[PDB]
Amino acid sequence: PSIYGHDHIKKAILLMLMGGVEKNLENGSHLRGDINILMVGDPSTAKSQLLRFVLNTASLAIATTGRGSSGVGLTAAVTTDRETGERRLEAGAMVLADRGVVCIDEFDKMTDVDRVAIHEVMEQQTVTIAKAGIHTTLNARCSVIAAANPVFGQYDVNRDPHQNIALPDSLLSRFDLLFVVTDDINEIRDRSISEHVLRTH
Amino acid sequence: RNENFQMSITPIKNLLGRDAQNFLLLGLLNKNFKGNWSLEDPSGSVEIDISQTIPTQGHYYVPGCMVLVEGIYYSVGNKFHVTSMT
DNA sequence: AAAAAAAAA
Ligand SMILES: Nc1ncnc2c1ncn2[C@@H]1O[C@H](COP(=O)(O)OP(=O)(O)OP(=O)(O)O)[C@@H](O)[C@H]1O
Ligand SMILES: [Mg+2]
Repeated sequence: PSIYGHDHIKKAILLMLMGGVEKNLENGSHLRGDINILMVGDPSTAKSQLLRFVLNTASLAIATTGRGSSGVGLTAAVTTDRETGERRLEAGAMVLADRGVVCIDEFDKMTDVDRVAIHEVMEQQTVTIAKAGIHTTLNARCSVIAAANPVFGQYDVNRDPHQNIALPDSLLSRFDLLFVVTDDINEIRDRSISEHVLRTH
Repeated sequence: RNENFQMSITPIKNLLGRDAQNFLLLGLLNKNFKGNWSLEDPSGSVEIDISQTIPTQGHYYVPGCMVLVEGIYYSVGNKFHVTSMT
């Protein structure tokens, strides 16, 4: 209730938290069931705050930052147990969020290499680890929500949408909903938002 | 301290974000550098529209005199359309 | 096995 406007964003979040059912067929294999939402906008438009709210209000969620993560360590790791003396896989960040939601910030600032590690998950919702003699497929049926800044400091409404977004189209086609937000300067809205923010403090 | 006034006045600077609403305000009456009629307040200053003003008779409305101004703000420009002055 | 700093391509 402390965020002004963005009503359609709130409706989209509500529909995403309780998305559709998954489908399995004896011949059609598997069909994806949930919704992923990506938002892009110029700075200081209350995206990270909404992300924190979604973290707080969800049944299960994991917070992730683009810069402070490694794709190989995001899915699984190899660690040797001190007691048994053998090496066993340790669950990564996204595997822990099975049947949950993952929020990633600074997505456009996240390394290109690790991006493919995300795309695999967006392909079949399953990660395959084949390293050091372990061959296993781990289920990860989570939904991902991310917010990214345009290539420039501010959004250019006169340019190609592909030009403003640094991410390749291959992964952008996966997201069901794409939202672009801008802080258009208007004195009426400025006064309303100023009154609201002062009321909150 | 007047008995009647306990409606409340509004500072000039608080007129920026609202329009199509009546207001009451007072301040110094004078001419701007451009040559129009303006009201001054410690908060700020606005312009005056006189074309439909009915003044309270019995006074010498002279520049430099405090006047109570009632009218409707318009954010299309900066014109405060005064409906009465006393 | 996995993260982090350095010089050369
Ligand atoms: N509609 C709004 N309602 C309430 N607060 C808002 C609104 N828009 C912006 N803010 C405020 O703007 C500030 C910026 O917050 P935040 O950094 O999370 O925003 P952002 O749009 O995600 O920015 P960035 O691109 O830097 O991550 C916050 O303190 C937030 O309260
Ligand atoms: Mg932010």
